[PDB]
Amino acid sequence: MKRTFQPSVLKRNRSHGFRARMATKNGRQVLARRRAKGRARLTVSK
Amino acid sequence: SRVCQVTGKRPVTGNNRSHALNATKRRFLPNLHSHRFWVESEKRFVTLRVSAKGMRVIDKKGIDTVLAELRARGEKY
Amino acid sequence: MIREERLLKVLRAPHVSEKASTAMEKSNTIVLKVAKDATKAEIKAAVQKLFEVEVEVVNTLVVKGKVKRHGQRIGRRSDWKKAYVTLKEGQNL
Amino acid sequence: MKAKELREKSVEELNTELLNLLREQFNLRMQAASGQLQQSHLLKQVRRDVARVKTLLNEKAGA
Amino acid sequence: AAKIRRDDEVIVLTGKDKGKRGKVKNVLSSGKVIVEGINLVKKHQKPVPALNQPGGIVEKEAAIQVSNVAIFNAATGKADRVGFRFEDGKKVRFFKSNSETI
RNA sequence: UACGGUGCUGAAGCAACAAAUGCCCUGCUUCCAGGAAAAGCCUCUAAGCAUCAGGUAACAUCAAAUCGUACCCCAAACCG
RNA sequence: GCUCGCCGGAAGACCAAGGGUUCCUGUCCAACGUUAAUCGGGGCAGGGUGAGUCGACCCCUAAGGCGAGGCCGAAAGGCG
RNA sequence: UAAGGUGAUAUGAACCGUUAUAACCGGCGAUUUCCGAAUGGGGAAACCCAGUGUGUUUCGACACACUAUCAUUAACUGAAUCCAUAGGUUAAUGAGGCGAACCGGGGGAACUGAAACAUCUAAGUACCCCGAGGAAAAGAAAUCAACCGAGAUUCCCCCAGUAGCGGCGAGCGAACGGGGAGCAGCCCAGAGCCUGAAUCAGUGUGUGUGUUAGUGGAAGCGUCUGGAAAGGCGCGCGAUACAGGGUGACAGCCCCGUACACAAAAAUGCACAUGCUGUGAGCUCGAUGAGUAGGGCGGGACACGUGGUAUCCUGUCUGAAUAUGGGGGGACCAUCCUCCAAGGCUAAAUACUCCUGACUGACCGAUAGUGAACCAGUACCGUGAGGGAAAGGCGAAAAGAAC
Repeated sequence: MKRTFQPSVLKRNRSHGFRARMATKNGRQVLARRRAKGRARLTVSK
Repeated sequence: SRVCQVTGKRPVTGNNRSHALNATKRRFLPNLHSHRFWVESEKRFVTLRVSAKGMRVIDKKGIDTVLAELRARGEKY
Repeated sequence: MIREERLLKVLRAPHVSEKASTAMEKSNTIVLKVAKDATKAEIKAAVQKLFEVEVEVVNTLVVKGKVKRHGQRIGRRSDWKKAYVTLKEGQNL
Repeated sequence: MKAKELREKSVEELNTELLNLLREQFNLRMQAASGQLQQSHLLKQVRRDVARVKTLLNEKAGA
Repeated sequence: AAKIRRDDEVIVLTGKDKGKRGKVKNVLSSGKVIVEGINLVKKHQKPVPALNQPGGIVEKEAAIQVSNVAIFNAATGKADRVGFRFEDGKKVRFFKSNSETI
């Protein structure tokens, strides 16, 4: 039936997208914890 | 935050303690009213953010170091 | 005069391909491999400053390297950029 | 210096990035994609010679 | 520095047939040496379908760990030392015994 | 060609009738819930200028990048 | 191949967001795939989608978001 | 610094060296794409698009250069607006983002305890917000102390579980002073005499010795088991060197090493002299920290919780004196002692590890030890914050198995 995931990049890249996460108080902190975890990517949008 | 520019007056630590005897916080602040005045080194009248007694500090304390300290912090007048 | 050439490094392969030897009935235009360093704004007027060629029309195409390499890991075969340039007869390059 | 001061001057070496690129590099361009360039040092011997001048244009020849 | 350098005869204490010695060909930045006449392994290799292969035994000189190899003394059929000390400067081999720096 | 097609060339190519989901139609009538904005676009004028630039009409003529383009597609190429 | 049964406002054909070479050809046997595999959408080697006009961008705007100067908040941050 | 090398998967291919461009190591620089502070102007992570100049030809256009805002300050300009101010256009200096700890200030719980709860406990503890430096912060007595005296501060141990506070419950809890480490103190509201005098900071040099780019370093042979020994047999030898690893079943003498020694354009720790530069000792007179010291109301931090209650602070009203004065000393008063607040700075004895090097563990040795001893925060799961593995070990050795 209907899934809760419905794919669209316009919406997913303004949702969990890097550019406003890199421009907001707590979004900047996700990036700092991910540099500390040592992830290959900081983004989740590609 | 609402602060006095000539005295550096800041928010304070303080409690209710009456009805009840409790250490409950209430947020205590200086009440701002401002003053529009003259300093002879500026070619203009100046409006500066001041609170209670802060205008009476300008009356008889030397302020040229504070007028420079505001500018050393980049604060505007 | 006709732009500065202090940076000029046009072309990367004389190239060999089957669309030039199994469907090429007219010498009009020849296919090349040029990489992500070329554009139809440039390869129409700049190639003549390095090579002795004559060109009247061009095309360019991105050409992705499909998907996957030998593993190791998935990796890439890499995109290689396709170009089509005027020839009209014989060999030019 | 002795013979390195004879007939070569800074204002001629100022154009070396053109004369290397339109000669020494051009004679090697796409020849590995033609099967004519197999000797892996022929490019390596014409690298660095421009970078040497582009450095000496701001770095001095002594202590 | 490798005491056996690169073209010396090494007595090879290893193997069964002690009456034989080898000669150096190359040295690695690892604890390894390539020596001609080290173990005489013939080795056939598993064949390949395509392209011309030389085929048969390769008879190639193999690797040994640098600890197992010392120079042949050319006097009594024993191992010897080379030395690297020279009180005027940089290293030289002198059989740990010569009046000259050779 | 003893054959995968070949690839030059060509006849008839008209009329009624029924209807849009299409066109005249960002038409008309009618209803009352009166149903985005701005730029490109068209004009008026300031500045700018006649060394021209710009405009109208006609003839010539250059490039027009950037990324896209395959395929699945109401699906074993989207999600379960 | 031939004959049979079914859909046919779909079980046909095209498409935007969706994914992105899964297309076309040869080849594979090992892993996979509701049995078995000679088959592949899974593997390997080859072949390929060219633009001023069609898509997106270049230019415009709604709801809204961000924002020098100006303001609020210990502050981060928020308005505008 | 050397006679051999040109990264790894990794083969394959091709060359580069002996003496200066083989390879490469240390220092000081040059160059330093797009996104990211990210900043010419815009953006939905690496894309999109200008402004202002210079130069030049055949001038349907390239090459090269400069450019967020904010703040400080100046220049030029300039609205209402006269003087002026913003606004406009530049320049010089400065913040901005980041790995780690130490560390300064702010906002600040609930859990838990009182064997229920409400002041109190817990606790200025976590989490959060901003942020600086080699350390941060501390700092040169309107201070303690009790009539004897001490004479900035920090750290360590005592002081202490002592005093003091407590729905006097449950509980809380200093400071003075002592021991040790350690030992720089000064300036302005002024300026004459004095003159670079005291005391430190920055930098150069030399001496002594470590560190840094480096690597030379004594002695073992035969024979036996066995695939092969360093074991076993026989006998020696070096030892200011028998640490440990590696090397074919027990190595000081096979190899690396060890002890030991050499190693410097230039930089540096530590000791010690000194060339240069900066600060600038000393004398005397004069002045001296006011809308504040307090007081009132309502509170805070001090161990102290409206008490007999002090100190220090202050939202807010009020407000006094200058040595013939004022503060503090557990209410308050008198006495007496002891200081000079409402102005400004500062040395290191202390703390710590992003990062460079070294030494130690009856440390673990793979259901152990860090999410991982292997292209592991990878594969992979989730819309997302977030979460996230599995396989160590052939043998002396590829000797990797032709025919």
